[PDB]
Amino acid sequence: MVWKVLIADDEAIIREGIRESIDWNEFNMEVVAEAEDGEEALELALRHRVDVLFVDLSMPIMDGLTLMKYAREKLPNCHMIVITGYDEFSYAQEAIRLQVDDYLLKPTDPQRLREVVAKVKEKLEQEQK
Repeated sequence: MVWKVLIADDEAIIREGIRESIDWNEFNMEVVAEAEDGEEALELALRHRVDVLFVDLSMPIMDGLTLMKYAREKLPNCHMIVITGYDEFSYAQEAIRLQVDDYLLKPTDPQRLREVVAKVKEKLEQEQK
């Protein structure tokens, strides 16, 4: 039942902050995977067939955009949360083509993440009636 979440950020302090700022279980979610590059992250999303994925836009090896293009193709209704820095926000517009459920600013605060994660659960809940 519990929806599988992948967290992919090029910085461990931000990655392990998302992972531990919310009780994912209250949103019927479990984090099945974190990733530190976009090659490992795509591999991990396909292997765990994730429902929900947080991706930083900036990734080494394979960048966040290229990962998200592969992911929307191969996991046609995962929900996608693009994580952006301040210096990089003007370039999240290139992701609208991919239908991303939300955009997350980095570094985040626990209440913003809860609003984000509550939207996704709502849409997930609807597709499963």
